[PDB]
Amino acid sequence: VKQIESKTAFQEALDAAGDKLVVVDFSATWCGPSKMIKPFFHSLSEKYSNVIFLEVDVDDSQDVASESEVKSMPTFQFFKKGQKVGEFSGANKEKLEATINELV
Ligand SMILES: [Cl-]
Ligand SMILES: [Cl-]
Ligand SMILES: [Cl-]
Ligand SMILES: [Cl-]
Repeated sequence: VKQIESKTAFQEALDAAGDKLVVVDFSATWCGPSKMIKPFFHSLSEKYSNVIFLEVDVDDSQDVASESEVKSMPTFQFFKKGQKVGEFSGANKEKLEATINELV
């Protein structure tokens, strides 16, 4: 999992994923559900080696969370070729797995 820290480093890793799906975990260290799903998000990134996993810590990078309109954590946003295709909020491991498999 790549940690994302600015509006430009976000702009950039999207440009770079090529065709791969990109999943973005918006998390906080003080958020119980974010902490719970953190190592699961990491473990998925060991598995879906053809999917790009990024994390935005909303305290570290509030301007990125603000651009992304993220105020509840954890929120997962999904991007394909530069574009946001879907999102959801909550530490829902089944939904996370299912969505990764759904999105083309
Ligand atoms: Cl919380
Ligand atoms: Cl929260
Ligand atoms: Cl919460
Ligand atoms: Cl279910």
